[PDB]
Amino acid sequence: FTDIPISNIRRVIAQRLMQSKQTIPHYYLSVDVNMGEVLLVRKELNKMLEGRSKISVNDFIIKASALACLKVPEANSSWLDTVIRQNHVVDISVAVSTPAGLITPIVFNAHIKGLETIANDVVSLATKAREGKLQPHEFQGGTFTISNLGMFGIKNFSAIINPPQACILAVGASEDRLFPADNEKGFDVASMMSVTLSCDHRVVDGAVGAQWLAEFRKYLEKPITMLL
Amino acid sequence: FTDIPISNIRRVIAQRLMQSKQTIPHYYLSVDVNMGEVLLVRKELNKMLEGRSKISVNDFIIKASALACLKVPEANSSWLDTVIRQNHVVDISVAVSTPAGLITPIVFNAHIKGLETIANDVVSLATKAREGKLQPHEFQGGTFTISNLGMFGIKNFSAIINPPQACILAVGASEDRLFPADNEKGFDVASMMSVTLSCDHRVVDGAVGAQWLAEFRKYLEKPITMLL
Amino acid sequence: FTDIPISNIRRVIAQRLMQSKQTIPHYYLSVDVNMGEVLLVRKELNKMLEGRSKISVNDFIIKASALACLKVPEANSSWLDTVIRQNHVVDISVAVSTPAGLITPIVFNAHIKGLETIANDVVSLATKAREGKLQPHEFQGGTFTISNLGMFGIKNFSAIINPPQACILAVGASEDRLFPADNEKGFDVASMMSVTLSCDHRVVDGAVGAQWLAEFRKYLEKPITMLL
Amino acid sequence: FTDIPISNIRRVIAQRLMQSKQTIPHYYLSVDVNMGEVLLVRKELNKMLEGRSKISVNDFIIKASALACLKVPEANSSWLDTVIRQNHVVDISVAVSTPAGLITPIVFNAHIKGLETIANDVVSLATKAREGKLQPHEFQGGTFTISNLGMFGIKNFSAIINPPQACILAVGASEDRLFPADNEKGFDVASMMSVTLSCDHRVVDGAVGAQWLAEFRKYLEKPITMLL
Repeated sequence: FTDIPISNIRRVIAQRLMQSKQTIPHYYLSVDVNMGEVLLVRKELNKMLEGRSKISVNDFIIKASALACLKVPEANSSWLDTVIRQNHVVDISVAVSTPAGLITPIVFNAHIKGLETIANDVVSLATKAREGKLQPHEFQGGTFTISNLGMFGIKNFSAIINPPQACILAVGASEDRLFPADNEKGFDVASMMSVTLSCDHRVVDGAVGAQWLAEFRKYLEKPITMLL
Repeated sequence: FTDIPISNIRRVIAQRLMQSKQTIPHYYLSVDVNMGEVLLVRKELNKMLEGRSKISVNDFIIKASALACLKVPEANSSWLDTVIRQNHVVDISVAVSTPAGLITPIVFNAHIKGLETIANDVVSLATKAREGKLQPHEFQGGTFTISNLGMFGIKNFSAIINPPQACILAVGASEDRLFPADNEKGFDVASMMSVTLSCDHRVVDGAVGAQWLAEFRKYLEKPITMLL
Repeated sequence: FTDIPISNIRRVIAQRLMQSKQTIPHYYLSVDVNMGEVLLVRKELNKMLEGRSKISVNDFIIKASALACLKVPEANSSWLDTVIRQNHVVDISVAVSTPAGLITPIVFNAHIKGLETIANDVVSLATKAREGKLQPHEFQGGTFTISNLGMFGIKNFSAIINPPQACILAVGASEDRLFPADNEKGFDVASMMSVTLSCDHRVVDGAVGAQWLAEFRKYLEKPITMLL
Repeated sequence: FTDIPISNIRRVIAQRLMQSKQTIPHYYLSVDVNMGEVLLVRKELNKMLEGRSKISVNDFIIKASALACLKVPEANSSWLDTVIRQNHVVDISVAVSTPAGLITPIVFNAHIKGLETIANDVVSLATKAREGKLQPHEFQGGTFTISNLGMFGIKNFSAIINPPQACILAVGASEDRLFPADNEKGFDVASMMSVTLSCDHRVVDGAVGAQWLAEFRKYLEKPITMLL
């Protein structure tokens, strides 16, 4: 065997994860979201952009998460052992994997930023994270975390809540699945994505988490409804 | 009601599980593996064995897990609060259910043992576990654990990491599922098995766990690649 | 005529060949191996490798020889005039032709090394031999030797046992041959490769040599059996 | 490794092999024998025997070797450094593999013994050799040796001359091969068996060895000619 010394950064991350799993009673809720309309809308938006920017699926996911957080503010809360702080702004931390570990750059005001602005912010913060130039205020804080591992082929997974937040959305890969249809063949093909929200049961109960996931699924399945 | 006294063995097992769940920040990643090629290869190998031995699906799973651990040594590490011990050998603990409880006989050097050797070792250790003659060195230790409940009809499940290891692979049942295909019928039938890897987030982050699962899936979906 | 002085290296090689042919009672056994499945598996493995490495037929031959040596340890012995040293590990010397003569770089632990590892080791040692950078421990020793001359079109040949080993496998070229089959045409085409094992009759008798060749032929004719 | 002590019997056998390969200038000649008529005659003879005895292909081979030795007495000689002893009787040593090694029970007067008598003698001597009950005169001596390894699948092999004899016939496996014919299909299927005669070049030169092999091939290709 080989003993690799633990860095101070890794020790801090491990201590944060220990604190989260010891003080936050996690419980996980998983749903499936149909992504055909999102893919069509994304293709049309990318065609219209004419190479000025590129809209990714994670941008749609971040926007839908911010809007669902607005609709269900309980998922946008924090437990402080005396009061439940209900944040009125949605600062979406985005999990990014770098050679030094996992870091969470924050897209601030994702509930009011547009898809192009969100995409540009995500690209800029990802480049900063990969280059190791992130400032502490750019990754400390936030009210809701999104960790997307679909690019690695994960069907679904359950993540750890980043304190002091109340939820974290774990995003898996999009795969084509067969579904019943009232057609001659008897079936259709739909590109579905499995998302698992890990909730702090002190703040978000089962009904509230389910309502949040339903709102998120509705927003993704009808992208034009993000205009409302 | 009836009060059943707790044996000392059960107390030790419960204390170990408590220690794992309070000191290891578990997080779970699940994927689906196509098992048709493994079934075909296993049938051919069993036919050429002519009754000298019999290879089970768990032997293929153990071999694939050992090779994936070689490819991604982070899943073959341990957290010792000062250094991360990265084991260079793969000793696969295998969960076996006996009337006295759950025990974990260890197949040593599964990364270099062949399928016949793995199958014979598993059969011998399972018989020893069921008849209660396991020596402490034959079930204490290991670097990676595999718990298979597919024989009981479980679709998938999330296990508890056996300390001080960093991961545990939970294997469910293999079932036939319809999938889209470019044929006249529009679909095909493939036997998939869902596997859920529970990882210690202090050692294995999401990207590393996903990479491990991807290598494991590749090894199982093309068995000839285990020759590499 | 022209008198070319004999180098000391050539004198040493010639003296070793004298010692082998004078003290080792060679006897040779030849078989034919069908290589269609080996070629198919090699093509699939190379396509999976995506250019990271390239697997040659000699890698399959080395792996099969190592596994056959495991199954029949008599071919993995050495005569020491008082005891028969039966080596438990398989170090395969590989005959490499360089402008300075014939050299035998050793692939250690070929019985546990995979095909990709064996291929990489063979490529590295061949490059070192061609550049004249081999260290003495990298070509002195070994338990079993493989000399392949199929690249030069040799149908079959009988090699000289490298002392103090007990056997040497001489591999010829692979050619398409017609064989009877139960089809409409009455025949089929198979790529067959002829190998001649030269054995020390003190250690390996005819039945043992034939058993070794049968095991080697089975391993090559069904590559999936190399996983056992 | 493991050092296996050399038994005195093995030392004697090894010393005999040293003496043979050091004092006898071996040279090897190979031919192919069509065995369709031998198989047909053997089937008819076995059906006539009605279970009283069973005739093997090795019995035909022994009879043909004895008759060929009668026709060409040079292969039935011995070099004694002063005279060439030309034996007028044909005592065929037969190579038998036993757990203790290789032994050579002698069928005396095979040139006058019939196929049934030869088969019974071979069976009895093989049983005695396997049970370790052979007397020294039953395996010491002989004028010509036959070593058959076709049962192990060897295509062909070259054996070591047992001193002080002048030749040894190494018999390989019989396989179906396609050969041109003047029929509609353009080919036929024949079961051909390849034999390699190793000759002492002091006694038997190339032309004499070739004549012996031609006589042997004729005798086997037409069994009715064994009556002459």
